Amino acid sequence: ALLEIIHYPSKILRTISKEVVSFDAKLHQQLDDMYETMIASEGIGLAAIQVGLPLRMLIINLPQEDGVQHKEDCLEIINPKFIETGGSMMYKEGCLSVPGFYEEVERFEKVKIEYQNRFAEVKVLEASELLAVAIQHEIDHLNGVLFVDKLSILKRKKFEKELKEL
Ligand SMILES: CC(=O)Oc1ccc(/C=C/C(=O)NCCc2ccccc2)cc1OC(C)=O
Ligand SMILES: [Co+2]
Repeated sequence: ALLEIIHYPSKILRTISKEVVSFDAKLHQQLDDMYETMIASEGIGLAAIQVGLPLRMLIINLPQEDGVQHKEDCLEIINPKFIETGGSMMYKEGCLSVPGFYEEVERFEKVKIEYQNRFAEVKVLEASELLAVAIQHEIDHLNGVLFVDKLSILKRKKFEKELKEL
């Protein structure tokens, strides 16, 4: 089922999500609803709090060569934790909870994370570029952080201008 997407400046997006402890049918349905919700709004990443669920889980489904998304490559990361991070790069980001606004944010160009899939299986994943950016962006949501929070002095002003624009 489709779930309501929470938009900035809702205080709900500042929540610190909690670890998932029961990987059951209920959790799986929330993940399915999240995927259905992300696609319907044409996003490539979505954190649980963006739909009102203060849980430490998020999904990422980057499009392939053809430019289309295949539910097969969808990553479901629960209880993530950074093992290592390195480098630095700028990436223009967007967010379903801040529709209509896109701005460059500084991110690590490489990260290694540890997490669990929907079946509680432990995984270790190394990522770079786009995938590494999505991971950092989504994980920020779990800690109540939005990418507009990480904007430089100037860009923050541009955000306010464009915000007043809508
Ligand atoms: C008007 C407009 O274009 O609004 C949108 C803005 C962003 C998005 C999607 C953003 C998104 O998936 N971000 C994932 C996290 C990420 C950040 C940077 C690089 C990789 C991954 C969708 C929109 O469409 C609707 C219908 O709300
Ligand atoms: Co986001």
